[PDB]
Formats: sequence, C-alpha cells, structure tokens
Amino acid sequence: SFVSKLLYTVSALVLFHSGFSSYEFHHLLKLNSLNNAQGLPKDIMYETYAGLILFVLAVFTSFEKLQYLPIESNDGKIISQGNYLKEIALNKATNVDNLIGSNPNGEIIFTPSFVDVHMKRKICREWASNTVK
Amino acid sequence: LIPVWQRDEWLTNVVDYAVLDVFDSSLWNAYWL
Repeated sequence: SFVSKLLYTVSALVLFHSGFSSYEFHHLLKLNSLNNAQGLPKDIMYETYAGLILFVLAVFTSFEKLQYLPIESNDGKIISQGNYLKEIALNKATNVDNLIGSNPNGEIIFTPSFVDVHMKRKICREWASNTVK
Repeated sequence: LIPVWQRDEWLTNVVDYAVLDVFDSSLWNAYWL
C-alpha cells in the first residue's frame, strides 16, 4: 500500500481532529467568556500547519511517474519514461505511442473486417499444425 | 389536622432590585495529551 490514499485519509482525519480540538477550545473561548462576563491556540496552530503541509504532500503522491510495458512482448520489460505527465507536442507524443508497437490510427491500418474471416480459418488450421510445435 | 395549603406574603412590595446569575460548575507532549 502506497502513501497517497493513506495520506488523504489521515490528512482529512487529522484536520477533522484539529477541527474537534478547535471546536472545544474556541467554543469554550466564548462560552467560558460568558462566565467571565464576555471575558493554547499556538500548538493548535502548529498541528494545523502540520495538517495543511501533509494534505499538500498527500495530493502529490496521487501523481506518479508514468511507467509502461511493451505490447508485443510477454516478459515484463517495463518501460519507464521518468515522466509524471503527458506532453502536448504531437511529434514526441507520437513517440510515446511508438515506444509501443501500436498505432492510434489503428483500424485503418489493420482493416479488421477483411482480414479476420480468413484469419480465423487459417489460424485454426495453422495452429492445428503447430500443435506438435 | 392536615396542612391543606400554604401561602407566603413577604413579597408584597419591593422597592429596589439587583441581579445575580448562575453558571456551570512543550508542543510534543501537547500533541499526545
């Protein structure tokens, strides 16, 4: 289990508990004042800054360096870009697809309709030959 | 005999008044406590 959703939950809950803490102190800041005829924020503030910094940290680890695998192979051969996001220039965006043996044009190149009907017949015959293989 | 009812008439004329109210009743260590 990685830290991002953990940090979301603990950050929301530590803010929630800072909330209940600030509830008690600041409700009893003006309610107790009524006892004094309308008469420790500091560590509350420090734990608050802890909560804010941790929630900010929490958002980052929901963003990971993008990591990929090759389509044709069946080994892992894990493809890392060392990059967090996906870029805008079509030339190198086309690169990150071409690291895979894929073509987002897809069907126009492959023509599934004509190929398949012969493909299924010959491939069953063909592997039936390869069953010894 | 039976005390049937009770009355109090000390309160028949008040001149002046006053009000009384009623009411209820370093950092690292702070974190844990």
